[PDB]
Parts: sequence; C-alpha cells; structure tokens
Amino acid sequence: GAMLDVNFFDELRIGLATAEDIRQWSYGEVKKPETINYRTLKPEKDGLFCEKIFGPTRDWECYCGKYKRVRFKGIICERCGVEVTRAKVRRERMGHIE
Amino acid sequence: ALKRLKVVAAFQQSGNSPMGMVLDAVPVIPPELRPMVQLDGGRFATSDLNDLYRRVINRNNRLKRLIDLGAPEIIVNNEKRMLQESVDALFDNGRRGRPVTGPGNRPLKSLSDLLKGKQGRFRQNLLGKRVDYSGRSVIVVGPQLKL
Amino acid sequence: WLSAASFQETTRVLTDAAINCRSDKLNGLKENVIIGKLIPAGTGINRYR
Amino acid sequence: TGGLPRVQELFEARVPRGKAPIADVTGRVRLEDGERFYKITIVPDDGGEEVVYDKISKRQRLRVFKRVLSDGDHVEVGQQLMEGSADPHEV
Amino acid sequence: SSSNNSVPGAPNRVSFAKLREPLEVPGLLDVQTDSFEWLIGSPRWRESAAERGDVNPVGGLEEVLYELSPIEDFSGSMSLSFSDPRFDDVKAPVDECKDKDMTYAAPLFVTAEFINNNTGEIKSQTVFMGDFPMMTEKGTFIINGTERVVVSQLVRSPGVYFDETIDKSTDKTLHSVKVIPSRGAWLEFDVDKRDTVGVRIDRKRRQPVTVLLKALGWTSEQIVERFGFSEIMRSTLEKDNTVGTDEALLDIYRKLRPGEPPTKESAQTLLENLFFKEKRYDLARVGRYKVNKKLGLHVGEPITSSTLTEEDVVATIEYLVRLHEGQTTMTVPGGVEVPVETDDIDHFGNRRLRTVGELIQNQIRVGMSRMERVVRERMTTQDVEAITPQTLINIRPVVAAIKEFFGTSQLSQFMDQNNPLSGLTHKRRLSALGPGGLSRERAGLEVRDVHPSHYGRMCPIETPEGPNIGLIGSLSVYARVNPFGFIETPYRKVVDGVVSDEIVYLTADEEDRHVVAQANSPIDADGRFVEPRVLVRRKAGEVEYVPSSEVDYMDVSPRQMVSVATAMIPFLEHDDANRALMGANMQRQAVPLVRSEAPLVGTGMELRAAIDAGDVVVAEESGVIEEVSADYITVMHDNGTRRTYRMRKFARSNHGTCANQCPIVDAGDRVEAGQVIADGPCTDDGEMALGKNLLVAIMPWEGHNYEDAIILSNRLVEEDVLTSIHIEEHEIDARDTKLGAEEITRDIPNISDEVLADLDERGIVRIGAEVRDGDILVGKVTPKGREVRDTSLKVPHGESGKVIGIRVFSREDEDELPAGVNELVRVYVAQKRKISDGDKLAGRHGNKGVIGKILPVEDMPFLADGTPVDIILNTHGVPRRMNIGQILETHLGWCAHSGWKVDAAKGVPDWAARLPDELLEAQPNAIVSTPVFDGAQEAELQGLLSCTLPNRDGDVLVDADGKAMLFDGRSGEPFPYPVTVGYMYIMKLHHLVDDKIHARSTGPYSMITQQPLGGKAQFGGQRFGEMECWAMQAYGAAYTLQELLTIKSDDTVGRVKVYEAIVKGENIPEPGIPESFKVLLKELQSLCLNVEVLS
Amino acid sequence: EEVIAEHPVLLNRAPTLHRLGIQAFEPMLVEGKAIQLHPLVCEAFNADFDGDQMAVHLPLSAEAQAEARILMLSSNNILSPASGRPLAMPRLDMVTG
Amino acid sequence: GEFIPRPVKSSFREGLTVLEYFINTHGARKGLADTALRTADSGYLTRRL
DNA sequence: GAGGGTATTCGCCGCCTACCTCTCCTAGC
DNA sequence: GCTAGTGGCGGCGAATACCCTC
RNA sequence: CGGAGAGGUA
Ligand SMILES: O=C(N[C@H](Cc1ccccc1)C(=O)Nc1ccccc1N1CCS(=O)(=O)CC1)c1ccccc1F
Ligand SMILES: [Mg+2]
Ligand SMILES: [Zn+2]
Repeated sequence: GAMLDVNFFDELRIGLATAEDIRQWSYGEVKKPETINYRTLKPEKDGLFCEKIFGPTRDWECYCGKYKRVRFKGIICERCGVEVTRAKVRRERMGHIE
Repeated sequence: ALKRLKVVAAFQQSGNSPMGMVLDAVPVIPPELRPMVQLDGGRFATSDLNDLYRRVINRNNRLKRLIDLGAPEIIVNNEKRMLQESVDALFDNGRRGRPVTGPGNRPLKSLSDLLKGKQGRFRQNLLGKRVDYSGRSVIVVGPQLKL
Repeated sequence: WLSAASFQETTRVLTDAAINCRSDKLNGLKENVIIGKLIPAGTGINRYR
Repeated sequence: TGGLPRVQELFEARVPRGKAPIADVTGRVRLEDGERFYKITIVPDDGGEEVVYDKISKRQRLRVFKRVLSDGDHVEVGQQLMEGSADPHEV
Repeated sequence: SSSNNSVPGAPNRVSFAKLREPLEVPGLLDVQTDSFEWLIGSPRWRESAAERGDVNPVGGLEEVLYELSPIEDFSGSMSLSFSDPRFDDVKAPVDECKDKDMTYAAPLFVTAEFINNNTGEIKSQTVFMGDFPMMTEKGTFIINGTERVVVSQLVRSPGVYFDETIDKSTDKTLHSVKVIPSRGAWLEFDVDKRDTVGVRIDRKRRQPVTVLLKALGWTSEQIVERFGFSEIMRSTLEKDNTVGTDEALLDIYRKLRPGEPPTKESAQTLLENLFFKEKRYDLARVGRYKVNKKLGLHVGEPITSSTLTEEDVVATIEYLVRLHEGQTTMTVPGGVEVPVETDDIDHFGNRRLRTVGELIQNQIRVGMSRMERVVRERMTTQDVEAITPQTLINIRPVVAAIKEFFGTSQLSQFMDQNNPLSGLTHKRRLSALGPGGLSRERAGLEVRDVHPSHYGRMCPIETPEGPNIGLIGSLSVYARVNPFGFIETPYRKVVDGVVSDEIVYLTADEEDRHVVAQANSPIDADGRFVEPRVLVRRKAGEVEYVPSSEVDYMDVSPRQMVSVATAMIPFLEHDDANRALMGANMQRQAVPLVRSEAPLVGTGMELRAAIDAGDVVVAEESGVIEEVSADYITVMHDNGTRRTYRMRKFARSNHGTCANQCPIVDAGDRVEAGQVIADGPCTDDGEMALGKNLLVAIMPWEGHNYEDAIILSNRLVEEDVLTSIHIEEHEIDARDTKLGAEEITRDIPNISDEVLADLDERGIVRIGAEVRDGDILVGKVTPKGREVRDTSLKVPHGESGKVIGIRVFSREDEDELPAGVNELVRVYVAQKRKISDGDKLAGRHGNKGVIGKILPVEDMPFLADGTPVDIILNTHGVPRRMNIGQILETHLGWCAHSGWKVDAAKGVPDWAARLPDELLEAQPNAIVSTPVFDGAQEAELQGLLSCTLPNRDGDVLVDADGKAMLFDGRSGEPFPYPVTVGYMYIMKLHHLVDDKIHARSTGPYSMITQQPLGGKAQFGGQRFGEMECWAMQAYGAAYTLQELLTIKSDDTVGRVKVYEAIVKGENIPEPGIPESFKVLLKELQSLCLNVEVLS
Repeated sequence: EEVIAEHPVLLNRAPTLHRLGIQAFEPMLVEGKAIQLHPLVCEAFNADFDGDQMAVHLPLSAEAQAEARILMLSSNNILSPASGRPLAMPRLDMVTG
Repeated sequence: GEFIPRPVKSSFREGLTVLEYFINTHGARKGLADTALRTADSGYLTRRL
C-alpha cells in the first residue's frame, strides 16, 4: 500500500503469506551456511551476509572494489554484482531459502 | 461442528487460500536485525538466529544432495524429517520436543521469542522507550522552595 | 489485533488474525502510541488541535 | 476470598469459590436437615414447577434475612439462601 | 568485669553482662577451611578425623578415585586404575597471582596402573591431572586475579519422605512417599481416592504396587504373607486385572520403553539397571544412613552400600500402608522399632549443606566421568602390548570442568570487600538457590519462613530485603557442620537438675528428642536450679514449664541464635525485627574512613570479628619488635630467628575502597603470639570500627530533617571526620589488528602541545599528576587505513583525582600477555571524598537517611558551655518504627563519654546491687560493652544518668532524664523545652551521590533499534516505560508523549532536524515513523505473515 | 542561568502508580549533586528521603512546554483525582507544629 | 496465621526475651514476604484494568 | 457392534517498575 | 590457527481413555 | 554493549 512507510496511514492488514509473496520479497537466495570470513572479515558469497543479496556493507562501494565513489550511483557492478548504494539498505532487504 | 465451522468460515469468507500452512520457501531476516559481534580479542559471538538459519541450510543442502544422488526411501525420509524439525525449531523453538540448545545447555532464541513476553518487541520497545534530554540523581528536601 | 497482540498471548492472537485476514483501523490510544501518532484524546482531538 | 484475590475474582467474573445459591422464583421453601447435604426446594407462589438444591454441603451456614432461613418460609426472587458469595452470572 | 582476656593485647572494654560463658566462640572461618582441607586430604584433617572417626578416613579426591577405578572394558581382559593423589608447591605466590592476573593453583598428580588380565603385565605411571586451584589461608580463591568465595548450598537430603494431604473434591487423607536419590531416578508410591496403592516411576503413568512386587519375583502367597493385613493391598490384588511375573515385567517394560519388543529378560535388565546398577543409581552415604535410620533396617551394619534393595522397597510400602491406616509403630523383620509419621521437608534434620569441598568434588566427578567415557572408547580401538596409561588418559575434560566451575558458576561469587565484616559474612553464608536448589521467583512463602529447627543454626534476622528474602541466610556463631553435612550446635549437659560443664553437639533431629533450657536460667553458684519449674523448648517450636529434674540440656549463651553481624547491635532486644534486619544488612555497606575509632558502647563481638576476618596483622610468635616503619615490622623471636611483616598500603578492594594497614607497635615493645601487630581498613586497635561517635540531638529543626533527612555540622567536613579514599582502575591494550600494529606513543595528530603536558616520553601520564574529565591517560593511535587516528585512554565523565600508580606489561619483556596484544598499561587514580548532601548515613539500629543539609558551626544548637551538636535527628521517625534501642544507645553513650561514679558511701544503691564491680566508676571517654541479649537494664541506665561527672567548668549539662537545655544558634534564644542529647555511632554507607548523578542530551544509539543506550557507564538515556505512558495519557498530554516517543528515541531524521532547529532559532519540526515499528514489521514478515500498510 | 529561566521540567519517580507520579516544576540552579524536592509533593510521589532517586525530562517543542506548564504543573494538581481529597497539605512535622 | 494461646507479656521498652524474639521475627519476616508477593500481584491487576 | 455421556488429564498461559556494580562467552584436528 | 556442530501453582479448554448402557 | 550469571538500592 504505502511501500516502506509514509504518513496518512489508514489501516494495518495482516494475513497468510504464500510462496509467491516470499519469493517476491526476496532479493536473492541463500545457499551456503557461511556468515563471515576470518582472514579478511568480509561476508562470504551466497552466505547469510552475502552483499549481492542484502546490499553493500559500505556506502557506495562494491565487494570487488571496482566502484568506490558516489558517482557510480544506482549501477550494478558487472564483476561482483552488488548494487552500489547506501549501507542502510541491509536493514530492509530480505532473502529466502528454497 | 461449531469450532470446525469457525475455522472453515474464517478460511471461506476471505480471499485467502489455506495452502499457506505448508511452506515451499523460508524468508531470511535482513542481516542488520541479527548482527554478530566480536568479543575482546577478535572472537565472534554468533547470534541465535544465525545458528538456526545455519542448521536449516545445512539440512536442506544435504537433503538436496541425497535426493539428486539417489538413495533408498528410508534415508530420504529421515532427512526430510530432520529438515522439518529444523524449520520448526527456527520458527518456534521448544514448542515440540526438546529445545535446540546451544553452549551451556540453554535453549536458543527463535523468531517467535522476539515478540513475546515482558522482554519482547512490543512491551519492551514499542510501549516503552529510552529517551534523550533526561537525567537522574538522589533527591533531598528543600524547605525554602515554593510549590 | 495490534492492541490484542501487545497485551497477551501474542502467538495465538497473531495466528488467528492471519487466518481471518483481519484489518486494523488505527483508532485507539495504544495503536497510535505504537505507530507514533497523536493519541485521539486530550489535546490530540480534532476540535482542539 | 476477602482481599485482593476477592477483587480479582470479582473483576474476572469467576465462580466465587464459596458459591451461595440464590432463588429464582418467589415462593415457600421446604428446608431439609441432613448430614453432608441439605435439600432446599423452591415452591413458587404460582406453583408451575419446583426447583431443588440438594448438594449444599453442611459446612456453610444459612443466611439470616428480614431470622435464619427455615422450612416453610417465603423468599424473594433474588434471595440468597445460604451464607457466602453469589456468582455474578446467576444474578 | 572486662570483656575479653584471651587475646593478649586487647583493649580493656568493660561489660554489663551478668552471665559467665562456658564456651569460647569457635574459629569463624572454620567451615570453608575444614571443608577444603578435607577435600585435599591434608594431614591436619587426617589428625582431626583420627581423633574421632579413624575407622574410615578418606578425602574427597581419594573417594572419587576409589569410586571411578578400576576401568574395565566389556571383555574384561584389561583394566586401568587410579590412586594416591598428590600435590606440589604452588606455582606463584598469592600477591604475584593477583598482580599478574594468574590463578592461584598447585599441580596435581595421580598414579595410574594398567593391568592386562591375559598376560599379567603391569605398567604404572604418574599422570599429570592438571593444575588445581588452591584456597588461601583466608578462605578465598584467586581465579584469574580476582578473589572469589564459594558459597555453601542448602539442599534437600537424599532419603525417603512421607507426606499427607487432604483432598478437595472428596473428604479423604491421601498419603504419598518419594525416594529421592543422589544422582538417580525417582520412585514414588501413593494411595489415591480409590483406596488403591500404586507406583509412579519418573513421570510415567501410575501402576499398582503388585505389578512391581511380582516383577521382583514374589507370588500371591509371598505377597499375602506380610502384606494383606491392609485392606487396600487385598483390594488392589483383586482389580489389578493381571497376574504372572513375566506379565508384570512385560507391563513394566511397556510403561517404561514404549514401542519396543516386550521381552522378559530385557524388562528385568532395564529394571535392575534403573534401580540396582551401582553406577546409574546411587544414594550416597548420607542417603543410605538416612534411609536406614528412617526405616530401621540396619542399626549395626556400616554404610558400605549406596544402592536400593528389595528389603528397602518392601519396608517403604509397609510403612506407607501402616501410616495410611492410622498406626504409630512398626518393626520390619530384622530391624528395630520406629514410629510411623510424615516428614517435614523444611526441617533442618532433613535438609543438609553442600560445602565448597563437596561442590568441587562433584565437578571433579563429572569431569572424571567424561574422561572415563573417553578412555573406555579409546581402549577398544588400540593395539594391545602397545597401550600405556599415558596413552589412554585425556585430561582436557577435567580441566575444562574445573575452569567452568570456578569461572561461570552460581556458587562461585565475586567477593564482597567493602570492609572486613562484609567479606567475613560473605564466607559464612548459606544459599538455598543454585544448580539443584530453589528458584528466586517460583519459591513460595513457606520455604522463606523461620523454622523452629533454625534455633542455633541459622540466624533469623540477617536476610536480604528483595526477592531473595528468606532464601539466603547466615550461619550462627556457635554452629558447625558434621561430616554428613548437617549443622550442629553446642549444648551444656545437666544431670539430676544440676548443670554440668560438658558441651555436646546435637543435630536438629537429635535435639528434638530432648528438652533444653535457656542460658538465662537462675543458678545457685553450682548446677542446681534455683526455681522449682523451668521454661524449656520442646519438639515443634513449643515451650512448656517443666520441673527442674526433667531438663536434659542447656544453651551455652543467650547469643546462640544470632550471627556475627547481628551480634554487633547493642540493645538488640529493644529493636523490632525489621529495623534489626536493616541494621545488620547495612553494617556491611560502611566504607573505610581515613581515620578509625571504636565505639564508646559496643557488645564485645568486634575484637574477634576483626581478628578472624583477617584484615589485621597478627604476630605468629612471641618476640621483641626490632624495627617498625610504615612499610614493615621486624620481630626478633626468642630463639634468635627473625620475621618481617609487610604492610599493604593504599591497595584497592573489589569495590573501589582503600585497604591500608598501619602498625600499632613501638620499636622496643614485646609482643605475644596471636597479638595484633597492625591495623586494617575498619579496625582500631584490633577492634571493628565502622563509623564515628557523634553528638546528636533528637529534635525537629526547621524542616531540613523532614521525612528521614539528616542535618550535619560543618565541623565534620573541616576536620575530615567522615572522609574516605576511593581508587579507580583504568586499562588499555594495544592489539595487532588486521590493519596492523596500533601503538602507544605521545605523537598524536591534531592535538595541542598543551594537552600533552602531563604525558611522559613513553606516552603515559606521570605519577602524581592531577587528571580531570576528558584528560589523556595513555596516548594511542590506530591505523584505520597517514590515516593513524587517535584512540587514547580518557578520564570518564565525572571522574578525577591523582595518578598514584602505573603498571605496564610489554610482550618484548617476555610477559604472559594474551594472544594478540603487545601492551597492557594500567592506571590507578585516587581521590578523597568528603561528606556532602545526598550521601547516606546510618546507625546500627536500622536508622538511615540522606544528608539534607550541612550547617555552619555558628548556627547549630549548642549546650550551655558552647558545644555545638554534630548531627540532628528528627523525633517523628523513632517511635513509629519501633527501634527504641537508639535512644538507649544515646543515653549510654553520653554516660560513657562523660564518665560517672556511683556514690556508694553507705552501701551500694539497690539499683547497683547486681552491677559488676569495676563498673561503679569510670573515666571520661570509657569504652563499654552491652552484649546482645545480656546487657544493661533500664534501672541501671537511670542510675548512671543520675550520677555523671561534671564538665570542665563543673556543671552537669544533661540531667537525670538524659535531656539538656539548648540554645538557638540563629536567634540565640534558648529553646523552650529540654532536648535529648548524647552520643551514638554513625556509619557512612557506600551510596554516595557522586556515583548517582547522570544527565544526557545525545550520545550512543543501539544498532538493531536506533534507540539510546541504557547505562550510566554507556552514557545512556532514562527509560520512559509503560506506566509513565499511562500517566501521560491520563493527563491528556498528546504532543509531549508523541515527541518523547518519536524525536527523542528513534526518529533517525527527526533527531538531527531537532538538533539543527535548536542550535538555530527555529521551532521544532514534526515527527515521523519510528524505526521500531519497521523492525516489528520485518520480524512479522520473517514469521511468514503478510503485513501491509494501506493508504 | 538565563537559558533555564521559565523552562518547565518534568520529574518522575518509579513506580508510577497513578497520574501524579509525573509533575512539572520550574528549575532553579543549586549547589550540589542532589535534587531538592518540595516537602508538599512527597505524598503525591510517595517519596521519602532515605535514598530515593528521581528522573528528569526536558520538553522541547512549544506544545510540549505548554502542556507541562498548564496540564502538569505541580501547583495545579492539589487534589487527588481518585477521591478529591487534598494531597498537597501539611503532614508530620507541619501537623505537629 | 492463628493466634498462639501464649502471649508476649514484654514490651520493647523492657526487651523481649530470646524465645519471645524468635516468634516475633518469624511474624515479621512472614509479613515482609507477604508484602513482596502482594506488590507483585497488584501490578498485574492494574495492567489488566 | 453403536450413541451418550463422560471424566479426569494434560498442556499452555500468567505471575510490578526504575536504577547501580562485577565476572564470563565452543571443541577438536 | 582453522573447521565444524526430576523444589510453583491457579485457571481454562481440548483430548484421550473409559465405560454405560443399549 | 549483543547474551548469561551474581550481588545491591528504592
Ligand atoms: O512460642 C514461643 N516460642 C517458641 C520458642 C522456640 C523456638 C525454637 C524452638 C523451640 C521453641 C517459638 O518460637 N516457636 C516457633 C518458632 C518458629 C515458628 C513456629 C513456632 N511455633 C509457634 C509456637 S507453637 O504454636 O507452639 C508451634 C510453632 C513463645 C515463647 C514465649 C512467649 C510467647 C511465645 F509464643
Ligand atoms: Mg524511600
Ligand atoms: Zn564491483
């Protein structure tokens, strides 16, 4: 209805969620039980913290590092595949398990 | 029949199918709502949600491996049962069977424990908050003051 | 269902609300407190504000 | 109950505990005396039907209203026969 | 007339007591020391047990090793065993361990023997079992540099317990029994409302007792011969609807292990392994002894077994049926007669004490069981003729168990070190809650009550005030614990109504069979009782008058029931229970002061309390002091040897206080063994001194002492009467970091050279430098990428003082630093705190309050000679709270300070007939003692008040009523009526207002939900809970509540906009959606719920 | 000194059993670290002076200040909302005098 | 809760004996525990109301 | 066999608010 | 240093397990 | 500042 949240709320509706809804919310699938690497302290790919699913961990930076400036705004990297945006996005994006 | 009709009418009046009770996919909460911190020295203290998601993923992956590779009915059924139990523990830990406990023999927190109780989401964060521009100290008596 | 879930028995209330597909009209003190809106009482009433 | 538990049970609309039966039709009563039970029969003035309470334990006393309740005594529609707390649901 | 004559150099404190003490107070740290030296099997314990129970002397470790060994595999062709545990010297001394953050421990070795049954070869080795933490001489452990105290636990003893209940729905008396083992499986019997006896193994369905009886092999003839006299048994044999030993075994197997083949052999094996395994079921020695005593099975045989038996079960069932059939005696075949009755579960004869040694033994036992599993597994997958004891034993689980116990246990607790009394009472503490005890919330009102069996074993006064009320108690003065773990207490035997001097220790169950008189029973210079009838105590809290020839025992003192802290309250019997409890609790919160002074009026339980606590220095051997200094004392013993004692100066306690020791001997004085040679934190000449003597007035004054507030003079600040020293500890470390090599140096970028004035060349402040909030303590830079940032150590908000010491550990000097750190500099800053408004004072009688005001000396009420009063207490708090012992203490304190002389020109006055000689005269500032229950009377107090010495000029300022005529310091007019003045003992509590003031405008926020952090140390915000929201909604204040909930807590953009608006002249903007609602929506979606916001 | 002039401040003591557990006052700077409370509001707060502590909150916006100054001012709440009896009246030492 | 047939004839001005103090302490601690339980029980009722 | 009652029995829910100090955080190759 | 995994108690309602005729 | 435990204040 009101996307994230915007004033002029009218109602708050609840219901059962289908598999289609779950896959629509998802930005990607999680298929490795890896959280974080200890040698580099960076998220593991396809893990519970993968940056290609949940978004960058730094403002306007990619996992590979090809783009690290505000100019490369809104473009998905062609090497790492992480969309270049702000780091607060990790509080909003959800994955899913097939 | 009164109770059966209560539930059946609940599912009939609305435009909602009853097929939502069986799950073909599991959502994963955003990482910033289940952060993992590091203790003095550089050793991580993993959250409880991460452990449950990890167990679910392990069991699902090994079940998929067994299914693809081909195996007798018994092993596939056992893996399916263990996956069922893992997802049940993730959603509501301790409801059925022994709780999935971590180190120290203490039950892990589930997605259903973030909302319930005196320390749950509602009563601890939405009905009450911590605020700025606030202080505290001991009170003494001032007779000279006015009302 | 928000006021009921914030009072007691969160799991049962939530499952019943999900099954019945209940819609919550945010007309109440506790609900407006939860969503951060002016309560419909005192100085938050239309004739006063 | 006689304090905070009494207040809680009043506000929770529970059965009092020491429930005291209350009449439901005006008429005379044929009180019976026995061990571990009393038979209180309501004989209405109209006489359409007779109600009876036989499970009343002898531990509870008989309320005094207007003299103690006795056989062949007329009672009100909402009179409390025994001594105790009547449940809010019957009234 | 004096108090003590045993301690050599004790002050002469004269007592009002009229009773002689047959017995001296025991060592007050004996429980912990004895329990631990039993565990390690020290020679001292060996001798102590030999002079009594020499039949079976074995320590805890030896017992565990005997229990565990031998370890044999299934085939039985090989075995392993352990014996003779041994200890080496401690690796490092106690002070070294405390300084270097080590653990005080000693290596432990055991002898392992490996025997092969088919070859006859024996291979023996000495295997190292890991370092074993060792208790110090003061009853504490040093674990990772922190002193800890292991607390004794009150637990329900193993045994068999019978109880009775009256059912609600029907009128019946239903009986039950429970056989509670030590690490075993429960077993229950009961008779239900259908007059049928049954069984309930663990938490399964009920079964008739006949089923089990036949499963044991009995038949109808056997069961009927013995049982059957009870109608219930003969009725249960009819409706069982089953018969046959194999059938009963199969039924039991079905009930125990559903879904498995019900075979007779499997059922028998499972049952015999459940209740007769000797490894899965155990009663211990206490359990076996208690079961034998209750059922009267074995009276001569020793306690050599620890498992159940058929005779025990049949005796239990017979006992149950006889109890249910209203009988009062029985005689099981081959046993002595015993009465049948129910058991009170809270009786002190039924619940025992697990001391430190027993808890450590349990942990060692579980660790060794894990090691045994490992060794048994490893014994079947290894080649023969190549296995040696060292190749089979894995020590990791044992050391892990010891680490876990001493680090993360509920009974191993951070020691309390406000003052010596706090620690002494912490070591003598009994707690009912722990791993195997009660719950702080679920516990009911009947487990928290005072029981008649507590008399002389647990103090009824000293307990917490919060949710732990009644769950934590303190051991009594004369009590001790016997080998089985039951608390004892001494009694003085009397024969034919003549009190003898022969002390015997009795447990509660033993004591319940006799009647014991009070210590305050008149005597006629010998044991004979003066009066013909005596008031005595009986079984269940009952007192009766009995002829003097029927008395069995007698208390050793009228203070047998109180504890150490409660025995230091003068005029205790004049105070109500609540205020006495408060005073006993609050004596343990006093802070050490710069200078100490002992009370004018005490009780005598202060010299021994100070000596036994251990914070004073005592001369071990006689000699002559050779050299005395502020740092050490040297004693020249008679035999030519010397010993030097080092004084710990300006040390820091676990609670930030100061622990400074001062010598009290001269350079030529001669000392005696056991004499106090130096003072401690709260000690004055070897006596506890927790406060100061102050001249008090008991009037209300202008509303400044309104509602428990206090008024103080300014002399107490000018003369540093109530000043204290507090010490803080700050530390920082330099790690390797993934970025690399963060360093401590004085080169910090973008900092003025003035800000770096106090730092030395290394980069740390200089000793003796004054530090204020925000000041640099250790300059450090970390390479966040030059990019080196500043991550130096600062002084927290509201903290200041003088730097008095620095300790730096550098890896370059081969220091035992943790992994990944190079430097671990520590900084100590101390500050003297004077008394100020908001600080908490208190007397010994439960009177407390914060300092409302501090007045100039020029405007305090003063006596006719011009003496201001130091403190003013309000009149309206005394009579309502039923603590009138403070007024009596005030009167006696004035009498002691002023001095007196009874004018016995023509015989002593009748009120001084029983007053001890040496108490008919005193000099100014005389120290006296009034024991807790045998002290000064009211008539004696009146007499002393009526005869006191004049002041310097020769005038008596306080009349016979204890009241003086004061002047008004502000107007100079005399007050219309006389006021009550005197001296009482005031203590300064560790509740200073400097540690409680906190304010905030903005700071850290939590990450999951963007709300302010909570905590003074975190610079957190004050919580606005649900009830405050209810109050705001009741006021009708909508905008205030909205702003509090949105822009002050978690409106991420609203916060910054509000700050900008305020720092400019603009007005506050409107709020927005808080972040917690979004977090809730995300969690609900994660629960697979389709939540949407419609518009 | 001039910034805090006529800026109301809310004081609260837990537990907040009824409405008068929160009230607004006019701050005035004092020397020390303890808060000085009027003797006539102790009954409303249920506060004695044996060690109690209180929390302070600052209203920011114009509406919040108006509410704190009109609705919640201590001198405007003299009577008990439950029964109407006065709560800010003399007690103890004042009654004796 | 029932009264004992034996009274405490001493007052706190005179000082209770050791057997008249034991029972007094029993009663006092019982009252304190009851007060704690009552304060825990009243808040739940207030929240429900 | 088949309707009419059971008739306990077992599982789940609930159990005041606010603050302060201190210690520990997985085992195995 | 890296990888893997037999001390709470009341209230309420649904559910088995149990007859009771019938 | 994430969690667990222990102790204390009103
Ligand atoms: O009763 C007295 N003192 C007894 C003294 C006593 C203490 C410990 C052991 C044995 C005796 C008492 O404290 N009992 C006791 C202690 C704790 C809990 C219950 C009990 N009781 C009460 C008297 S009870 O009903 O018979 C049976 C249970 C007493 C003496 C003098 C004057 C008046 C008195 F009420
Ligand atoms: Mg108070
Ligand atoms: Zn890239």
